[PDB]
Amino acid sequence: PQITLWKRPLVTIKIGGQLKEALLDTGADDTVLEEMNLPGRWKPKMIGGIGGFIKVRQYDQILIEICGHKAIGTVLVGPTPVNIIGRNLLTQIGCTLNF
Amino acid sequence: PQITLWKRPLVTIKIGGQLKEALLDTGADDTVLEEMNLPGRWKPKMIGGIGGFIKVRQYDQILIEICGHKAIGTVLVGPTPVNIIGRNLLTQIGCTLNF
Ligand SMILES: CCOP(=O)(COc1ccc(C[C@H](NC(=O)O[C@H]2CO[C@H]3OCC[C@H]32)[C@H](O)CN(CC(C)C)S(=O)(=O)c2ccc3c(c2)OCO3)cc1)OCC
Repeated sequence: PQITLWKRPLVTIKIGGQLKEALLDTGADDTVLEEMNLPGRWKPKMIGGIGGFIKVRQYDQILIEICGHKAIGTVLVGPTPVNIIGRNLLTQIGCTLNF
Repeated sequence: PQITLWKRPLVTIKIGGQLKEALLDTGADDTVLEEMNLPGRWKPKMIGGIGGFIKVRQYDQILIEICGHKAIGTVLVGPTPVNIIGRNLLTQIGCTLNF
């Protein structure tokens, strides 16, 4: 679809068998999701933005459905204030910015 | 234009008469620029990101040209990791997300 930016670009996603709301975020290189107990191995990582860094768990090859579009890639899990869909998955659903 | 997301969506902006590089960021409500000298009155403000809150200088009704599209709105200056164009100005230049 076409999403305008008058309001925060929040969409429904499906991950690990669960439905969540998440932000379509062109400023995020990576996808960062709220604390969740996902199965499988993971690696520690730190990611930074305004205000400094947070500690996250990096899971690879995770399937996410974003408004009915499927994507597979790295997902970071940690104490983020909002679920963020970053460029690593936005490219997979063919998301572009248009002005 | 149509901007894909395999690379960071960096664009040239003009503000206070000077050219800078900035990231088009749909997950930012507000536009935040690194420390710079800007003419005009400003007020102290606080803004929160993934890592917590920072102190910024809020400049109101500032002229900013984003890839040759004019916007006039609020610009926050402070210790952001990178210059970010947020929805407050993305909406003025007519930006949407499409997939
Ligand atoms: C419940 C609300 O809590 P909150 O208010 C804060 O919530 C938040 C809302 C949105 C976001 C998304 C973030 N936007 C932002 O910082 O926007 C601010 C300017 O406009 C305002 O509007 C929103 C916040 C204000 C950017 O889009 C993306 N970021 C990178 C940018 C270059 C900075 S990233 O998230 O740092 C990040 C993500 C994935 C990565 C990574 C870094 O590195 C590699 O992978 C963060 C927090 O306070 C809590 C203390």
